[PDB]
Amino acid sequence: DGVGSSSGNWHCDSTWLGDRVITTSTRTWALPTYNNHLYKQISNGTSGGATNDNTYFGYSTPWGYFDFNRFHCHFSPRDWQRLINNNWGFRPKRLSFKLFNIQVKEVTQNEGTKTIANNLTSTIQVFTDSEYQLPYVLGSAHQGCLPPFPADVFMIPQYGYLTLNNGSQAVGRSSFYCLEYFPSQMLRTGNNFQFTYTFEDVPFHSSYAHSQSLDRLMNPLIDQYLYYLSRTQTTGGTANTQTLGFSQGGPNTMANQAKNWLPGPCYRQQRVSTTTGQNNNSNFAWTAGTKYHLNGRNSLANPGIAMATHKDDEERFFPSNGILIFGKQNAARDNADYSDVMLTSEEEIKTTNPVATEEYGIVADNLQQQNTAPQIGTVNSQGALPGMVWQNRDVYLQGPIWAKIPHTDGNFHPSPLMGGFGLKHPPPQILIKNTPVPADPPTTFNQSKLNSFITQYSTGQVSVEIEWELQKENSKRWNPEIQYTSNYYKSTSVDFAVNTEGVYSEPRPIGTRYLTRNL
Amino acid sequence: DGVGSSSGNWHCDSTWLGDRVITTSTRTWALPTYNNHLYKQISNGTSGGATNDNTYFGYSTPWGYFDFNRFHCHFSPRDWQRLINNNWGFRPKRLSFKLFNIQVKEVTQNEGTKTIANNLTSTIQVFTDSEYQLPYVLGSAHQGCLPPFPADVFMIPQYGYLTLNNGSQAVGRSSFYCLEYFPSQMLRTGNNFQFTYTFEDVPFHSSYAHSQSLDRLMNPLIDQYLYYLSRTQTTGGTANTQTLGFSQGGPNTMANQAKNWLPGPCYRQQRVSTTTGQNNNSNFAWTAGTKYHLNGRNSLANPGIAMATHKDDEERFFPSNGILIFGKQNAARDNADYSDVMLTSEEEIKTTNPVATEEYGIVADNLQQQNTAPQIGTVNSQGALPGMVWQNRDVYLQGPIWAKIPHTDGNFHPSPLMGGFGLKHPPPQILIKNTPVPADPPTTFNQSKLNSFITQYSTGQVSVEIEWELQKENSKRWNPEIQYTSNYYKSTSVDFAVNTEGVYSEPRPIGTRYLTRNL
Amino acid sequence: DGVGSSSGNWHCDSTWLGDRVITTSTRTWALPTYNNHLYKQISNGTSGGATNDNTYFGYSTPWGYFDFNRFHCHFSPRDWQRLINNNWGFRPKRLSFKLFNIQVKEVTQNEGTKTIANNLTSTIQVFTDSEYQLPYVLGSAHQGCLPPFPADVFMIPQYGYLTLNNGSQAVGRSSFYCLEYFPSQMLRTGNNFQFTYTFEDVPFHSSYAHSQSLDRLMNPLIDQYLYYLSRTQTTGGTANTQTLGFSQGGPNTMANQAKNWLPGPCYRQQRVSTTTGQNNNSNFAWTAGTKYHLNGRNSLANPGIAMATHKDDEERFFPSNGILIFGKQNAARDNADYSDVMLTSEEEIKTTNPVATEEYGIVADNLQQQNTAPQIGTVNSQGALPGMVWQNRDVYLQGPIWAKIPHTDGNFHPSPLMGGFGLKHPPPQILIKNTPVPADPPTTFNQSKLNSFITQYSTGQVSVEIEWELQKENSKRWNPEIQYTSNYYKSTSVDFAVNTEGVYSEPRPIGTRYLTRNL
Ligand code: NA
Ligand code: NA
Ligand code: NA
Repeated sequence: DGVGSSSGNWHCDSTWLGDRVITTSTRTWALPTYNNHLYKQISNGTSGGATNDNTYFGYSTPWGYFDFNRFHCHFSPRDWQRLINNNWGFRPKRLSFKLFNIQVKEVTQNEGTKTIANNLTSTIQVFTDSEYQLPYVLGSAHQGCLPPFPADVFMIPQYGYLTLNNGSQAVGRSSFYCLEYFPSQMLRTGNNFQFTYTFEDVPFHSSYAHSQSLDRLMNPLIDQYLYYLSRTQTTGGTANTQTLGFSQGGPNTMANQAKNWLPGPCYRQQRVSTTTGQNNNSNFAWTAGTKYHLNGRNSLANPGIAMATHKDDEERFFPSNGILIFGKQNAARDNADYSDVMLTSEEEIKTTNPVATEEYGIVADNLQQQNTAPQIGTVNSQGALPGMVWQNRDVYLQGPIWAKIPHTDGNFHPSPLMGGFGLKHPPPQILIKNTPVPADPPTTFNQSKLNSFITQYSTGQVSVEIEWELQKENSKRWNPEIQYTSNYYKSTSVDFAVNTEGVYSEPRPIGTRYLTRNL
Repeated sequence: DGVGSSSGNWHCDSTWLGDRVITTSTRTWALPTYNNHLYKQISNGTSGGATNDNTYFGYSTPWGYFDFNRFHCHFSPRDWQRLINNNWGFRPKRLSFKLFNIQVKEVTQNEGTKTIANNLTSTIQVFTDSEYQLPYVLGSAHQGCLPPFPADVFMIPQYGYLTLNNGSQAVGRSSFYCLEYFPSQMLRTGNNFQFTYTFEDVPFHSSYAHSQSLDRLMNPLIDQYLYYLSRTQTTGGTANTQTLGFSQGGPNTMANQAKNWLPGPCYRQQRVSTTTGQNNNSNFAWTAGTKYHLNGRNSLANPGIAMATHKDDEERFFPSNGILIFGKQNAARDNADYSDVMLTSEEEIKTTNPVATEEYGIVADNLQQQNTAPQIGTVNSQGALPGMVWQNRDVYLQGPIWAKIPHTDGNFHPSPLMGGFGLKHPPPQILIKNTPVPADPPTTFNQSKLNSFITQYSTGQVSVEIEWELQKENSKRWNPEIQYTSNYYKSTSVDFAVNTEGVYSEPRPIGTRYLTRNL
Repeated sequence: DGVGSSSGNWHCDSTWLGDRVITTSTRTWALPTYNNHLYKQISNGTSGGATNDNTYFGYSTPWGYFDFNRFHCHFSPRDWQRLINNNWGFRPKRLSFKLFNIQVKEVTQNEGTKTIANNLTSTIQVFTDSEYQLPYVLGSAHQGCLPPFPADVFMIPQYGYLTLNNGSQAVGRSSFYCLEYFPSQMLRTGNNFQFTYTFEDVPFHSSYAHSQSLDRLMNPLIDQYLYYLSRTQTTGGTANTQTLGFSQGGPNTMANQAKNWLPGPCYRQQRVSTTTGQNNNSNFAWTAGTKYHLNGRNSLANPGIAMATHKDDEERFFPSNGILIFGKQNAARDNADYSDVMLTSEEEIKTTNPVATEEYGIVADNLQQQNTAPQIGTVNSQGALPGMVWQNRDVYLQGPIWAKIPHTDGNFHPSPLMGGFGLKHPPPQILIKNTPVPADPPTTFNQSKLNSFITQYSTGQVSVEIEWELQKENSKRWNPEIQYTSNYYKSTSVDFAVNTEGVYSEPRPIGTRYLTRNL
């Protein structure tokens, strides 16, 4: 381990071995000094115009962190295509992480003149929250992950966290965490860091779409032996009185047939069209938003439980806050136009999951008698019911991979709503920080903590290797399947490539459900 | 294996060994040529009067299939009685299936004169969908199962299936399956077929009724140490003002007592009386029906989640679509009269499950203050809640046995709603078909597929043996239990026997819950 | 491997061992940052004046590459002379490549004042395209190879490639390649790199000229026993009528003699004289150029198939685009004068290959009869014919060595037309790049890829050792052979040496065919 010796090589590749695929990606990173080496209490109350739904109390820290919770951090577009076009499923098995070729640079600023040089003896500090003692900030769809394109140099995100709050104030249970309290490895140029991790057992992601629907599992050609109430009143003319008539469900009465299952849970969202002219002329994104109520404040149930984005022929419709939406390259942070973002679609699950913008179904609302007509009620919120079956939200090339399951007494189907794998012991948080280097101190002793430091930052490479287990497709479907494919005809540029300006871009969201499977 | 040698014997019997009972039944079957040896696209759209709730797209195939998913296919009435009167539970363990004494006959039709003869060299084809690659059509309560009566010769059902559809059209994900794509055993008279299967671990069916109710589990003689808000206002006369009074639940206030559990989930159905005069005079079977909404179309939640058919003393009431209904011998397929069908009753579960035609309970609907009286809301749809306990629908001698659990990311309490055992790997589908035998072809070559075949059908016997594990009763109940019993006094015929015409009939539905068990 | 230790020595030499000769050359190189560390889509359509024949779509990359596909990269002039004056042939067997004594320097630019210093902790990245997954850019006669003169420091070429295009647009099949996707070795000053490679079996290059011609292989002294049609009409005066006369080819009728072979294939090029006055006064270089037509665009067949540059006594003539042409030291890039370039000559193959500017031969063009005189057609394009024999283009001291045979279903005599050895698995491409080193990043996190980098470049030495197998000459020719020789009389400077200015130059092209061989 010396100044003149590399401490690691560039490992970027993918190998397919059978029921496994191993991805490996390396990137060059840059880490500045955050918070001026300080920890700062940050808060936001209800003063000014800040609403109560957005209050918070927490801290910003001088630390940065590595994040690769995004599929494109590991799969190239072509690899993603190889995965989704041929496998009914897949899942993470184990990973290796490495930090190397570290270099700490210090910048001198005198008379407009700026010079940067190495500080051969400075160190960075690194450690993993292997015992999950820090607030788990990963799994919240934050920016700062390794770039999709291998040639892009990225900046390391700053670590910050939240605790309990009451307005802009802290409460008795509010917790303060000092990351310097943890043992951490100190590396100088020449030193490297690495660790291994094994994923817990988790189900394969459903990278397939159903080629059958819950309400169409019977034999088209045979009647049931079971009967259903088919008539409640006579029909012979005008002397119509009450009676009781029963019939057997059959090919023409599939909606009446007795069935064994029920569609998945529902939490109805407001519908909105991509054809603005068809929408009400008001600003309802928030006022008509589907939300949950937690201790006084409201949050969008975004994207909320997995529901079909729209029913047959209505591609223009989508749940106001019930789908993942990515931005196109350079889309504005605020009020970006529809043509600057990319809406995803969980259309593939219409097959088992209720459509996100409609009722779950209908229930009786009273007791009918001869003097009281029967009444019905529309169900727009339907929790788990015995016999329900459903699918989870799909995952995307540019979407999240996993999330830490909250440590609670209970929960229900812990599949992270934004999509992905829910893990009790997810990949550990990897914290990194440039060690503060005092600028000359006074010549006579003083109690005060130093606050004058040499200006510096660090850079180096990072590698992440993940082994994935594949669940091969075993279909007897005779006719060809749907497959993700590149466009055929000429185009100004190549999809999933760089610009004349060297800018890489992801033209569209790529899901995972192309192959089909029976129910 | 020769023309003159039987390839199997008649095995029909039952043996009880302790915590096991083995059923064995053989039947004679007949298989015609279906679809003229062809596969046909079948569809039903929204034209004519066909409603959208009944649209579909699928295929009919030239294949038949064996089905024995009906308890009476294995248990004789007496055996069913032996089972339900002495065991708290039971479940399937393993099975053996066999096809033998196969004979293919061809029929010649010339001048009104019809003759049938053997075609000693023809074959039938058989195979099991052991990898569940075909749409699983069993578990939809279709007719065509082996007959309850051993002497009845039955016809084999034709196999057909459904895929996705949009009206009467197919969509991109629609799948087409060719059963000739699968390896299959070909048998001539003299050949036989057989296979073995083992049921996955599954809970014992609850063949018992609770002799206690969820709201009556306390000691009748002792007060709780816990208190409840008992008074909100003074009582001394007319100067009545707000106050706070607390009391301890006790023998006379069992409805107020603190309890540990909640009744099972609810999805309220409209009530209907068997005394037509008490019903509203309108045709509400469908309009007031309890349904679920899936991709644009509605289906009856039939019979839906398990709920008590009626409360105390109301045997005349039942959920419009919340109970299994069987027909009596020869009941019409359409608009059969009440006296021609047999309604089942889940009355035994009033003990833990909400009554199907009433509310789950009551919740607060606002925040009361001195100027605002408290308001309440009736709950008619209640999904899973921590602390709930419930029972499943009972199974019946003439009811279904199992159903394949849909292949989905999630589900909740996968007990098939029509009743029975939910299995991830249920008994495989057994497909059978008579091999097409060309009638003379032209004398000079022609591209076209032959469409002229010898007319023939097949017949033979089929055996199914299933081993069931019994959960013996261990009750300390002092007084006698309720038991299913034959009627004592004279009758025109014998229940569960044949007619003067040789017709077998099942006079009533026979449940499984006679013995009792504490909560 | 340290900052103060050399990681390799200077190996420049040649050793002759018998049927082998091992060349070894080392050079000092310099590598700048290319494309500002970016990948850029580059294109050229049909707008402005750009013709369709020159359209293209591809990418420029931040990578450089090593190239030594030029004989003078390995053989000194004297060594080349030792080779060509004594061997009938030779070929590459194996090679060793090495990168060492690497130094990365960073340049600071403040107030017109420029300073360069070491960046002891920076790295370069290197890797070989050992599986031929990148577009093979070598073998296209590009500049950037190691210099002929060992003392010259050279600049490393930038890597770029082309894919399919339609005008200036890309198409569906267009491919984008990221070199950071490949595993690569990272070296700091002190680290080194190296690899070994073995050439596939390939024929010896024909470093000889034939001392016999295809049409002169018979015995000068003996008649053939075979006859040929020698007369078609009588000769006795004016009563001349048709007849049939046959004769035996002999010493005076060698042009009529029956022969076993045919001259090599032909693709006639337009002739041009070095005496401008003898040329047509028009600009026909392109309009009269010999070309091939591929998907809408035309390319010069340059130099095209191997054909003799000129026939006897016409050294002044040459195919407009059918010979290799090198420039003299400092010849302009555009419109260089005839006296500034050096034309090569494949004159040695007149012996078997058609002359490049004349017909292949003559064929019948009709069916002659007594009323129809026979007609003939001149053949200017003649593809492979049974019995043909030919020679390939010679190779030159300053010419290319090998080319990768295109991966296609078929091909014919895959000897690269520009000259050299055609290999299915040629020496791998060696890619190199300076790793980007971020200049200080912002102090608060930002999504954007860094675009501010420290200015730097690298330098070091490179070694290439190749082992060549020689095919010794075994001639019984009595009289001396032609040999390449230095001029005898006084001259201003020494051929193949430096200037008074220190500039090395190659005064002339040196072929390989001096010794002779019978057919
Ligand atoms: Na694409
Ligand atoms: Na009876
Ligand atoms: Na010379």
